[PDB]
Amino acid sequence: TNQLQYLLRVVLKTLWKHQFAWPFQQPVDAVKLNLPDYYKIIKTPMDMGTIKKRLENNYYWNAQECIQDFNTMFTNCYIYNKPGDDIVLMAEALEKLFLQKINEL
Amino acid sequence: TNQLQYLLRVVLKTLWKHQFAWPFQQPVDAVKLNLPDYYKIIKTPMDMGTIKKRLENNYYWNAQECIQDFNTMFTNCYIYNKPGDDIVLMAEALEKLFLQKINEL
Ligand SMILES: CCS(=O)(=O)Nc1ccc(OCCOCCOCCOCCOc2ccc(NS(=O)(=O)CC)cc2-c2cn(C)c(=O)c3ccccc23)c(-c2cn(C)c(=O)c3ccccc23)c1
Ligand SMILES: [Cl-]
Ligand SMILES: [Cl-]
Ligand SMILES: [Cl-]
Ligand SMILES: [Cl-]
Repeated sequence: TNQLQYLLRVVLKTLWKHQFAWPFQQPVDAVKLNLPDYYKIIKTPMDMGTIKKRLENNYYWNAQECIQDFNTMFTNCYIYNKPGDDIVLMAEALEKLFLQKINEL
Repeated sequence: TNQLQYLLRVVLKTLWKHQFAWPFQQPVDAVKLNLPDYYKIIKTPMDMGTIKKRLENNYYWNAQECIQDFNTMFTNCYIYNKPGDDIVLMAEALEKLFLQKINEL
């Protein structure tokens, strides 16, 4: 079974319908959210809308490159936000689901 | 001074750049937010993205029709949510600003 295909049809598909997914479906808009230094602190922004476009448009060399984009999404969230913030609890729940889907591949 | 023009160039513009505006810039997406009764309770959904489109596309008969869309946006929020919810504090702050700009015509 092709792993990029699985990341698109299973992993992304599963994360996207999760009740905590909506803050991660598009780039963090630091201007609208009034987030100071977000772009100073987060040098490589990432989100599942960008990942979806990259899967649909042949961007990735391999599955590991797409997995590291998911991980960049999670770690950006942990780096910027304080532990126990709602957004961090949401990211952690999605990351657990992501790991479950990746471990079944 | 034409009131619809003022609603577009001053009132909407001022609310839109407010730090609490981003939840109101597009329709409430009840499936993504997991609000499984929103459309049963809210029969006339409204948001500032819809208002912007209506102002830009000649929808309104007059300024009172547009002001009632703003008011529908606020009252939808008060009807659906708990008093003291974050979204309600945000709507109330925007509504104060809206009233300030409307009172200054
Ligand atoms: C410009 C937004 S974005 O493009 O950047 N996306 C986005 C959104 C939230 C994000 O954080 C989520 C937590 O934020 C804290 C700010 O307090 C939240 C207070 O709000 C309550 C939710 O209210 C809405 C939000 C969006 C949307 N719209 S919608 O289309 O229906 C949604 C499906 C609608 C509502 C909403 C509107 N009404 C009128 C309602 O009656 C209502 C009733 C119940 C539930 C929701 C609503 C982030 C984000 C992502 N990451 C990775 C970060 O590290 C991060 C770090 C700091 C702050 C934010 C983030 C990104
Ligand atoms: Cl999807
Ligand atoms: Cl969960
Ligand atoms: Cl605008
Ligand atoms: Cl304020």
